[PDB]
This record gives sequence, C-alpha cells and structure tokens, in this order.
Amino acid sequence: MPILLFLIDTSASMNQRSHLGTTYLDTAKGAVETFMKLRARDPASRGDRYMLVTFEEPPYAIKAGWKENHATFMNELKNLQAEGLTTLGQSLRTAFDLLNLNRLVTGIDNYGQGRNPFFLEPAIIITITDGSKLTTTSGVQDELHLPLNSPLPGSELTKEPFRWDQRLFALVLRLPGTMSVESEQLTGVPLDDSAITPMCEVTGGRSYSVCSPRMLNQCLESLVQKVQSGVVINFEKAGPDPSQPWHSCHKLIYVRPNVPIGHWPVPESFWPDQNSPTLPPRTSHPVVKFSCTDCEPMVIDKLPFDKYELEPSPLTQFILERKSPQTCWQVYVSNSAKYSELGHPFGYLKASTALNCVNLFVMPYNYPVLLPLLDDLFKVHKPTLKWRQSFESYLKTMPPYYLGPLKKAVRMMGAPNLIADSMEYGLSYSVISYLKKLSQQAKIESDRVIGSVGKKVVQETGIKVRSRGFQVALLNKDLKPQTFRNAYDIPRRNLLDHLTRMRSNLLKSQVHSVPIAQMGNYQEYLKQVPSPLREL
Amino acid sequence: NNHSWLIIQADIYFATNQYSAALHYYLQAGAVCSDFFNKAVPPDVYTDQVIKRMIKCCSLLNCHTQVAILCQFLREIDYKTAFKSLQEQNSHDAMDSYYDYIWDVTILEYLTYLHHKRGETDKRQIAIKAIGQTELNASNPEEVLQLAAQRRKKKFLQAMAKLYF
Repeated sequence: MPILLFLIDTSASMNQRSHLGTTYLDTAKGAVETFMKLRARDPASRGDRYMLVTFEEPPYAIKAGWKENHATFMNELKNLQAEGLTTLGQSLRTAFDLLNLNRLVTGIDNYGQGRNPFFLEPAIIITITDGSKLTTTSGVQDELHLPLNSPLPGSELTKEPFRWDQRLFALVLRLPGTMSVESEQLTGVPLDDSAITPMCEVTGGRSYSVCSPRMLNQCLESLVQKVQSGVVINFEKAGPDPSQPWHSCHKLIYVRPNVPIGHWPVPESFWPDQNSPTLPPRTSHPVVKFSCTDCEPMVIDKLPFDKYELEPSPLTQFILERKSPQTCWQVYVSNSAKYSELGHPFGYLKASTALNCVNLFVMPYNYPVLLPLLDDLFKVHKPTLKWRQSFESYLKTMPPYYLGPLKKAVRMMGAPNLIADSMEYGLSYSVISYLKKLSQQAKIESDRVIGSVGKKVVQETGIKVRSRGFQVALLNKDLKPQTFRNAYDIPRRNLLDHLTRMRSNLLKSQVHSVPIAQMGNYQEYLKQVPSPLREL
Repeated sequence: NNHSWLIIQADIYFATNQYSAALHYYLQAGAVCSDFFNKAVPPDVYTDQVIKRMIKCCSLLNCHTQVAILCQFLREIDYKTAFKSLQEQNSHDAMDSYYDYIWDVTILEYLTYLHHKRGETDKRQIAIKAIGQTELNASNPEEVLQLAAQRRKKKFLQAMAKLYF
C-alpha cells in the first residue's frame, strides 16, 4: 500500500494572498483535500497511508507519520500555521528520514544481496511550496542543499537521502495577486525553475508550476495519475546509437503485485568479496546501461523470470518508434563482474508484441551463457561432467547473491539437488554483524521517532525581559481559565456576575464550547441517548 | 543643492563617525537628485557604496528596521545585514511602523519568523498582514512589483527626510 507524504511549506512566505483572496497555505491545504478526493475516486486506494511533514523544527516537523489515523492527519492539516522559515533542505531530510527509518529494521533495502524490485515500499513526497528563497536564519541560500549532520544509522550505504521507491514531486504555487488573462493555460504544465526542481528530477519526479486554480486542478489530476507502485531505474546508453534525450532517463518501472512476487535481483554495482569489511555505497537508482545493438529474447519453459513494464518515457518512445518487438536491447549494470568493468547482461528491454509498452525482463546474471546451457540439460538429460565443468565456469562468474535465487529457481524448475543447492557463503561476517547492529539501532530510532510525533512536543514562550532571567507571561492558547476554582481568573469587569454565578453553583439553587466538529455529532449523541420504542 | 558636494560632505561626516550628519547629507543629496524623492534617485548618486554607508549609519544609530529597509535598496538585496540587524532588540526607529516600507517577501518572512520565535504575536500579525497583500505577491507580473517597490522607496525616503531634516 502506498505512502502519500505531504511536505507542506509552513514558511511565512506562504501567507501570500492570491486573486482568490486566500493565502498560499490555504491553497496548499485545499490542494491536499482535493488530491485526497481524487485519490479516493480510485477504488484501489482502500489502503493508503497519508503523512504530513512541515518546515518547523524536527521536534515539531513530523505532524503525522506512521501509526497516525486519518482523523489526526486531517486535524493537523487544518491547523497548520505558516510562521516559519523556508528550511527546505532540513525538511526534505526529515521527510526522507521518516520514509527510510524502517528500512533497516525490516530489511527492504536488501543490502549486499542484490537490488530486488519486488522489495519496495512505494512512497511519493508531494511538497507544496512557493518560489520564495530558502532561508536558514543567516541569509538566503539560492541553492538546495540537504544537510548531512546527524545521519541515521546506515545512511552511508546508499549515499543519497532518497531511495529506490521514492519520488519527490513539487507543487510550486505561483498564483499572482491579480488574475492574469490567459488562453494558453490549457496546455501542458511547465516545469518550475526553483531549487526544488533538480532535486525532484533526480528522484524520478518533477516540479509543477501552477499559476491558476484550473492549472492547480490539472496538476493535482496529473499527481493522482502518478501514484504508482514501482522503483526508479536510471537507464544509460552504453554503446553508440543503433546528445539525444533518450540517452539518460530516471524512468519508473512498474511492480505489479498479485504482495509482489519476483525471483531475480538487479545486480549490485560491485563484486562482493569477504575481504572488504565495509559494504560499498550504492546509488539509490541503479545505473543500468542498455546495449543499443539488437539481440534476441531468450526464454525457456517453466522459467522463473520477472517482467517489469516501464512507464512512458522518451526511452520507451524511442524503442517503440523503432518498431521491432521480435528483438531486444540487452541491459547490464557496470562494474558488476569480477573482472570486466562493463559487466554481463542481466536482462533485456523488449517491446511488447502489441507495440504498446516496453517491458524490462530481468534474468539470471549471465543469461546468454546459462539459458542455452540449462536449456540444453533440461532438453537432453542426470547432469554430465562435460556440462558440469561448463556450469562451474558459469558459477565462477556469477555474483554470490544470485546463488539463492538460482537455487530456488532450479528447485521449482524440477532439479532440486543441483550444484546450486550446495552451500551459500554470501557476504563477510563483518558485514552481517554490521547489518544486524544497524537493524537493532534502526529499531531504536524507529520506536524513538514514532513515539515523538504526537503528545511529545509542547511549546511555551516568554518575553525574556532584558537587563538593559525575568520573563513576562503570554496569553496562552491552552489557558483553560478555572474561574470557578481559581478566583484570580475572574476579570474585574464581570466580577459580580461571576460571583453570583459561583454562589448559585455552590448552593443548592466553558460548557457549549464544543470544538465544532463534535457539536453536530449525529451518531454519537443518539448512541449515548436511550433508544425509543418501535412502531406498530 | 550640488549633490556631489553633498555626497562629499556626507562622506566626510561618515569618516569622522558622525552618522546622523552623514544620513542628513546623504538624504539631502538624494532629495537634490530627485524632487524630494518624487522621482527615483539616479543610481550614479545612490550607488551601492552610498546605500551601504547609509546602512552602516543607520546600524550605528540603532535604527535597525531602517537598516532592513535600506538593505533592499541595493542592486542585490543584502539579506545577511538585514537579517543581522532585524535580530537586534535595541531599536530606536518605530519598529512595526516601518513594515509598510518593506516590499520584499523574504525580509517579511524573516520578520514573521522572528516575531513568532520571540512571542511578539502582535508584530507577527502585522508582518503576516504585510505579507498578505496582493500587491506584494512575488508572482505579480514584474511591473506591479516594481511600482510597489518604487512607491515604498518614495514613502520611506520621504519619511527619512522628515526624520533627519
């Protein structure tokens, strides 16, 4: 089930009137409710988690996180106040930490054991902001820099705050003070030009620059269309053409569940060795490189293979323009082989037979040398030692993390007691110990942060009278005047009326300030009320 | 009414740490070049040096809101000096009365954050109202913003002319 985390700008520049007469924060809140209405139109959103992060201090920044119901999310979305600074980088860091703190305790990341596209927790961050400058109480910044000062344990394993299955979308509000007459506003929404745009584009998302309520509704419909379950894969051109924009793209592949099922991982960017104590940091988007030279899709019977449909992109448009579903484009990550820096093809990009979509087929690590070999044994053979010395030659090049999936695949294929069923060494004992300790600390800040989102942050202010430690109290919002219990709370202007009311209350001879949402409780008031009789 | 000689006299007063006299003669030069700040002061008279020295003079007279207003007179707005001066709590220049002269949304955002941090709820409400003006919207079509900046420049400089002479 998806996670919808809203990074609402609560900087004071959000108190800007539009031609609508409401502030940018009011437009932000209304954009969130309209997004949730359009999302609830989709009946697949019966299970959907909404999270709220503001620009405030990290004790107060996360307003709704994990284990917060719909009512708390709405009651805290309504009560937002734009009284802060434009601390976009710190807020983005806190939002990514709120997305990623559970990853090491539940092991979605699968560090050092291959990148599993079916191991995903699909989340998108919709930040609603304006084009104002970023401020950090010392000046303007004019460039977005996420701080790395208090790293979550295990943050160095990915080298980027965002993850595989996270996309940052910016809804930049640029509603002017006076309404602008425009007939070209029905066209496509332009990309914004603020500092949030490159950070949105590097995570596989995009920034929306609205200038009118109808443009806002168009962007919200587009954002509803982009709530998918998948992981972002960086595609690159390896060889020459068979720079044009299809050369590089941080596109999205689709992971459709049935819980998702899958067998083969996207290979790591390194060769695993037990000598290295520290696991190498991998990019959050696996840089795959497709071969532009045409090849042939190689599928045998009963074969566990995973097919991932790419989202529409310039790469898929380029592939479908060269209309040839009978061929395929081999893809591989660099520096994955033990010796060759180029690597072996772990899969191919094949257009659909209907010329509709481009599917990424992930395979075992070197499928053009395993599928003919394994197909040869399952066509002819009881393995022969002439085959087994060739199979050992393949296993000498296969990365160690593929051994488990290969064992499971040949077990469900019909050859349980194959060589792949013999032993599994895996990673280095330092790496397993480090990952287990990281899981324990991830649990520690997991129960630290979740306990601190609500009822753990109360703010009280003072005037702090200067000398040229005394302070002057303020009119507190939760004053709660106990006027019937404390005589100091009674104003002089109504001292006599309150006095005779207290006298009437104590002798034998506030209320009706219910907070609006509960004053019209149709079901709640009749439930406490007794039931009447029924009809004849 | 020779503006260059008035600038020279203001610079001489600034060199001898006579900051009120320096502001007096800088504003006299600016009133000479315009018609008592009815036109824009030409940029070869209020250069960046002259506006920076007026900023320094207003800082050393503890007129920090005037420093914040004069920081946005520059070609690029000096947010560092404006944010440093707005943090000061010994001001002699009618702090919230000068918020009408601030047309930059970033400075008003900092003012709102600063008044919220210190619990100055009334000045925070004044700053929020100042941000909540349709003419001060940053997405205004670049000529409404320029005219708002120019009229606030005229009003502020006439207020300084009244204050210093």
